[PDB]
Amino acid sequence: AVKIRLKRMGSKKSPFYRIVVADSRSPRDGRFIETVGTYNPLKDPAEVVLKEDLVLDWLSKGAQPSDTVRNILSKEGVMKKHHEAKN
Amino acid sequence: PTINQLVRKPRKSKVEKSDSPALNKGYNSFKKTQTNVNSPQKRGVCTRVGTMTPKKPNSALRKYARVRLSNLIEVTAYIPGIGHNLQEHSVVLLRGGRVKDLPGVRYHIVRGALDTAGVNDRKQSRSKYGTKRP
Amino acid sequence: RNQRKVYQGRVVSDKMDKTITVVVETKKNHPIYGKRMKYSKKYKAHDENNTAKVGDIVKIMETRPLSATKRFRLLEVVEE
Amino acid sequence: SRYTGPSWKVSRRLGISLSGTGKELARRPYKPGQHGPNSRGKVSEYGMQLTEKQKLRHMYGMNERQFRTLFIKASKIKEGKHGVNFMVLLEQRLDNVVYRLGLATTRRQARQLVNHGHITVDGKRVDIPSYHVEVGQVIGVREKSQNISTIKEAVEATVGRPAFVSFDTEKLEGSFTRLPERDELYPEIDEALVVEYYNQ
Amino acid sequence: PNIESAIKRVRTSANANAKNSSQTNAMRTAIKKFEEAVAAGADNVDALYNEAVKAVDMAATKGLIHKNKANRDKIRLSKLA
RNA sequence: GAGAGUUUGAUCCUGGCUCAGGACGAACGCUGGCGGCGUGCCUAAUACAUGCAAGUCGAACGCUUCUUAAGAGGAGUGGCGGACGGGUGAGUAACACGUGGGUAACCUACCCAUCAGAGGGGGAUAACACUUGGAAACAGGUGCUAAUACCGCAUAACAGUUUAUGCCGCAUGGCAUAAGAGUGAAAGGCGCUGGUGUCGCUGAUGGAUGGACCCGCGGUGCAUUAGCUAGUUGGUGAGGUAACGGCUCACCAAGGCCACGAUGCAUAGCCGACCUGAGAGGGUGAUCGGCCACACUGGGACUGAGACACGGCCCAGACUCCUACGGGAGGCAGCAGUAGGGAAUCUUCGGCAAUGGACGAAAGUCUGACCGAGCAACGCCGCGUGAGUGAAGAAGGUUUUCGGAUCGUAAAACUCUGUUGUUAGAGAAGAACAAGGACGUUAGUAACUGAACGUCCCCUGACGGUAUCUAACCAGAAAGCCACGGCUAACUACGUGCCAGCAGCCGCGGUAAUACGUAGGUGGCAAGCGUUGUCCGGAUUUAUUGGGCGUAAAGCGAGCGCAGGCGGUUUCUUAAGUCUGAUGUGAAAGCCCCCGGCUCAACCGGGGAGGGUCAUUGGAAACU
Ligand SMILES: [K+]
Ligand SMILES: [K+]
Ligand SMILES: [K+]
Ligand SMILES: [K+]
Ligand SMILES: [K+]
Ligand SMILES: [K+]
Ligand SMILES: [K+]
Ligand SMILES: [K+]
Ligand SMILES: [K+]
Ligand SMILES: [K+]
Ligand SMILES: [K+]
Ligand SMILES: [K+]
Ligand SMILES: [K+]
Ligand SMILES: [K+]
Ligand SMILES: [K+]
Ligand SMILES: [Mg+2]
Ligand SMILES: [Mg+2]
Ligand SMILES: [Mg+2]
Ligand SMILES: [Mg+2]
Ligand SMILES: [Mg+2]
Ligand SMILES: [Mg+2]
Ligand SMILES: [Mg+2]
Ligand SMILES: [Mg+2]
Ligand SMILES: [Mg+2]
Ligand SMILES: [Mg+2]
Ligand SMILES: [Mg+2]
Ligand SMILES: [Mg+2]
Repeated sequence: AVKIRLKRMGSKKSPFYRIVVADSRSPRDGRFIETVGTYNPLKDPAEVVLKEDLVLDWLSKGAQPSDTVRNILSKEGVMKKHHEAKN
Repeated sequence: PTINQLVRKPRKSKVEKSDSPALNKGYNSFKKTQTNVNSPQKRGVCTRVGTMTPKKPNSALRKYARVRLSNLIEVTAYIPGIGHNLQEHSVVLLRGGRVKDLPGVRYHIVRGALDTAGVNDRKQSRSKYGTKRP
Repeated sequence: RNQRKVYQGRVVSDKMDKTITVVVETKKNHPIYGKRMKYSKKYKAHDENNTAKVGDIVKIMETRPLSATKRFRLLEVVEE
Repeated sequence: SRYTGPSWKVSRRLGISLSGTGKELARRPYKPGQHGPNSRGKVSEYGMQLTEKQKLRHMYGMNERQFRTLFIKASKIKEGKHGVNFMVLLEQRLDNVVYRLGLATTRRQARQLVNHGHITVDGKRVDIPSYHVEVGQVIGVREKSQNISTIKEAVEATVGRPAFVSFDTEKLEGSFTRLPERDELYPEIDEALVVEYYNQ
Repeated sequence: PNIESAIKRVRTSANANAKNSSQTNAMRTAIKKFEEAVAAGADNVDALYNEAVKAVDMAATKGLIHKNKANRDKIRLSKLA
């Protein structure tokens, strides 16, 4: 299925992540449909940059966030917006 | 040439050839064919060890060895330095490089590699001739 | 609605029934020397009633494969 | 790596005083070696260019590889003369910044201070002598290290601060007010020859 | 096989193949009876027609033949009838 | 967009050779302190010991063994996964790939949303119980046994198809409405109170994703490879496919490709990219990303939404292994590792803590993907191997014109520092979670639990006591390599005597060698240095940009000539080329520009730009 998940980048022991829309079958760092945000856990308040409109459109289209992306979208309130849209 | 002539028969640059061809071809025992592999050095066995006479300007007894390489090609290689321990059936390593004096010698036998002992008493440019720092 | 590629050409073979061979006759610059060269590409187009003859200027629109080589449909006979 | 051999010998080979005192050249101002005292033949154009390049890199105590990379950075700079920009970057090097402020008598001494961490930038330890110091940054001695005879003697002895530096003795803190100018740098060194050398 | 799951799939695929081939042959026999009856001009042609269509649809179900395959077969049978 | 050396007694020209620059998945030789990041079978797609690399679900089902009726096990059946992820590039000169389009000729499990259904029965069979054969592998026999396993019947046509209308396109035709004829399904589990939440089940539709096919254009050598083709080219039917189609078959014709290079041969995965270059170009296709093909060799199909399936099946073949000799078993181009080949490439390591993936309601299980650690100076970057003072200049080396000169402020001596090193203490971020427990809001209910959403409590680190921080002790443990005749920065003494030997090119050595060996000095670079190998440059040395042919290499001995190339002036017209506006695209990462983050740098991250002889559409008509 279509997944919204973290593609790891950066260097050894210095992780960074791009929140990207990708098919669940594709490799973690390989083919992906589209990038939607970034996520740097090394900052005390994990820094997140997000394309909320793109995320909401994909969620409506049926994209399934991973667990960490679900936490990220909850903290950004995107999950609440999607919930309201479903209602 | 006219532009139309060039279209009909385009330019073709000369083909360049290595100065040490024996190092550019490997061997495959299974298929018993030669491969195209670029190697910095190649191992061989001394089929004959002796001396050679230089070209006209020079006169000496230049020490050489006829070596069959790992790819089954026989070549002639020079033995740099003063004195050596090489006999026939000795396993040696060959590097590229011509010897201007000798007619058909294109390779040097690396000193300090495999059976080739370094040059005794060498103290300057020791990395060449393969002698340990004393 | 999406458009299918259409080509203008000259018929060069009609001995085959229900079909024709068309030629495009373009010119392209030689990649190295830049001289304009006569480039000829020919397609096998489907004629419903063998209306077109040899040496006729016609138009053909690409279609689903109609045979082993056919990929085009005859549209008009611009000249005879 | 870091050169550690004699300093006078390097300076007299270059024919100019790296320390700026002229002390090395004062006695025996020949090139080093047994062939020094006797005259030597004239040098070729390649030799002249090499000598100027060596002057710069030995002045700032750098290795050739890092020196070449720094030269390319100066090239990437758009405005002003390429050689002048290159020398300006050489000054902005942290070792020379400390030396200009006068916390050390010699660039070797300044380099050792920086490497051992006695120097701080804006209150933050920086052990990299190669560190690029920008205009306005505050270079200061580590609090623990401020009470060391070495830097104490160096500061009190150093009298002349270049116009482009501003220094405070009590705090042992200095900073570049502006970039050095061509004249403020060493005028003996011809940067054009070095530019041509690396232009090859 | 070297994997327990691989061995299990061998058994299940064998059983499924037996069942699928049996049912597919049943559908083919139904169509075969209808076509022979059509050629002979028999009297139960309509009954055999309905049974052939019924068999084709039941084969489409259970995933013996693709839906397009079933639709083409039904069109073929209708033109024959 | 730099040149230099070398033909000669000297010169100009022509011309080759060689060098100065840069690059590496490099190897070798001498040497070697540390850290960050990255890279590491290029050869034999050679053969592989051993270990692991794909399982999961008890909330689908029935059994079976133990723990004081529990939970923990065991194998069944059944569902999903196994077609992903990982590896290699052998094959392939081809719609394989790149780019730009087309499909009104297509399919799509899981995921989202919508509309419907979810009724009734039936017969089995593993497991199990015995029982035959055997070392086991495993093969059977009989007798039962359940299901979300299987099969019928019932209803469902919104699916498809046919007709009639209406609208529309690009020829076939597309969409909408109505009718009509034939037929098609399912399964229950968990939990609340016959009703019901939720996970499942069946039909149809749309979306998303993935896949399939067709087409324009582009990227190898050879003519000492010129003809090739016979389901071949087309048509008519039939069958087949998800789908169009010689995809297949029967008939009908004789067509089709080819100097715009077919065919054959040789070589080759293609690309983003990477090295080089002023650019045009030349070379490469490692690492990373996309696509493709392959899974011991060859062939075939089964299951499935999806394979003609790396760790599945059948057959054949080559090879290997275990046997009680009866009979069995296997495929590292998965991670390590072994042997072999080679100049040459690593540990048979820790963990699922993070990201991702399979199953499951979930805890959670699995995950040699992936995170880490290990080994190699293999590469790039960073820091050291001490700092200040220190003599008309100690001794010792070297050399002296015996005065001295040089190694040399170098050392010694004095005064400092601890990056590093050792010793001790302190010590992370990476962790977000999920589950679980509290509550609260929306939609639904008759009501609940529950669904979704929101705030709290709690929970978890292999790396690892790692990075990092603090304090104390010691200049103490930490510098080699090449070169010094010209090119080319660097010179003397001995030894040697065309010998030994050196040499990239020119060229040195024949008893006074700055060219050989050593020593002393000096130059270049530095934990590296040098040699070899390969690629681009210089090389205008294949000259499109950008060369030539009287004597340097180069005009066919001459003509006649098909094809092709080129073509006098001018009116109108067309728009193939040509030029141009707008628009779509040229993925991400990478180069380059800006801005941040790592003590700096490498490196990492953010934002741009560029990149096409790209494609659609709209224009102009000077030139061809
Ligand atoms: K199973
Ligand atoms: K000469
Ligand atoms: K020349
Ligand atoms: K499956
Ligand atoms: K294409
Ligand atoms: K046909
Ligand atoms: K290949
Ligand atoms: K194969
Ligand atoms: K498998
Ligand atoms: K995990
Ligand atoms: K396991
Ligand atoms: K020389
Ligand atoms: K030209
Ligand atoms: K003539
Ligand atoms: K035009
Ligand atoms: Mg955090
Ligand atoms: Mg370094
Ligand atoms: Mg390989
Ligand atoms: Mg190949
Ligand atoms: Mg069922
Ligand atoms: Mg050029
Ligand atoms: Mg395997
Ligand atoms: Mg320390
Ligand atoms: Mg010189
Ligand atoms: Mg010498
Ligand atoms: Mg060229
Ligand atoms: Mg001539």
